Amino acid sequence: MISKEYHIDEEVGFALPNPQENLPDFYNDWMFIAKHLPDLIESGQLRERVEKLNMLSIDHLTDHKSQRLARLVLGCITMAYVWGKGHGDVRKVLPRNIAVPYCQLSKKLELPPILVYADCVLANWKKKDPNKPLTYENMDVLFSFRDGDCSKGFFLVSLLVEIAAASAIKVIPTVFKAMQMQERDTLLKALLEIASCLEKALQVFHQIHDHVNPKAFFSVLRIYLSGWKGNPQLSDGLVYEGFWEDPKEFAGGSAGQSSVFQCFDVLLGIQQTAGGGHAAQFLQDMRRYMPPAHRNFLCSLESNPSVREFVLSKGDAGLREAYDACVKALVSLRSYHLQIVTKYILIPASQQTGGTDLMNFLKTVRSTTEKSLLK
Ligand code: HEM
Ligand SMILES: CC(=O)NCCSc1nonc1/C(=N/O)N[C@H]1Cc2ccc(F)cc21
Repeated sequence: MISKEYHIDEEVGFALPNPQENLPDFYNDWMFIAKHLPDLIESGQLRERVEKLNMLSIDHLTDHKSQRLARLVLGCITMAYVWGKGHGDVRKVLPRNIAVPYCQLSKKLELPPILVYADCVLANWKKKDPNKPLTYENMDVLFSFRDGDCSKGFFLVSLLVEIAAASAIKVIPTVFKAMQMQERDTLLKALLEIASCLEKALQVFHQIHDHVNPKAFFSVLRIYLSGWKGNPQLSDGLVYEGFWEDPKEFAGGSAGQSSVFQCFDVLLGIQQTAGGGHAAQFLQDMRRYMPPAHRNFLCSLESNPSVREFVLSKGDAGLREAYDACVKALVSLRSYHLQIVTKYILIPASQQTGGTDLMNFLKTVRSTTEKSLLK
């Protein structure tokens, strides 16, 4: 079993299990704004209401779940304040009374002061009925931006792919213990289970089409998840007033900030973060947007002996085929992901070189996965 320090749940994996919905009464002013972003943004009163906040201390966020909720709350409020109605008028300064506590909490959790995948997917959910299982119909998100923004479909399908992958993650200690104890049969079984689970994760991905509309994502939801690293709208980044004097750059939310695909890249010896290209650079930089416990886990998998080199050294077709099934499952996820990028970015953008450059980046990562096949 995985060590408690890494914050990996048996059921939900890298997701925060049963995350908090309500903060203490102390932070009701934060909560009212974040719960009513659709109306507040539409009516153009969000920014005024953010500006008229008092600075609330982060000391009354006592445990990890409450601190994670606060990040999600302040994260969503921050994106609403920056992007406004999502029509091009941007705020270049985040006000003192929200920026300071958001930055203090962010330093405490070792995350950047911007909404990340870990906020808006991994901590942004609940069960409708606690006695029923983790399915779309029994689940809801905690926070959305605009009416018709498809954020429930968008965040929960990502979460459900994330949860599907958790079943493979709990096998990882079996993989390594089987290698050191020279348990061939155990290792093969473990690889066939990981492949099975990553194949299941692809079928969960199919649900995106049912619950997320292309126009709604591209025209609205993508605007609010946008960051301010290399963004012409905020050339120099965002001024976090009273915490830093100069404006800081931070990347927007992405499932590239997921620890799932990186975890199995590392496990399988798919050297994605090697080579020194844009792919490698991006994927390593994205680890800074993961929770510290999760990047520590990825660091620990890299420190372990190579599964790839173990399977190559044995002259064992069954193990090679079980290993290739895991790699091929990752290739399939990435192949399917490209089709989603086509539907959800490329076509809406055309209806409105970067598009070619984007697809070639993703194809490079997939090509590096494909190259790790043994036969
Ligand atoms: C509306 C649907 C989606 C769109 C339009 C989309 C788009 C993109 C884009 C443009 C990138 C390149 C990185 C960047 O520009 O920051 C990317 C990377 C990535 N995406 Fe998505 N994505 C979607 C859904 C998902 C989902 C649900 C997952 C799985 C949870 C996922 C997994 C990944 C991963 C792991 C990367 C990093 C590159 C890699 O490892 O292949 N994406 N995505
Ligand atoms: C918002 C923006 O422009 N980000 C930089 C470009 S990457 C991107 N865009 O939009 N979606 C992206 C995605 N990249 O893996 N997966 C989707 C799935 C998901 C969950 C949370 C999130 F916050 C994003 C996503």
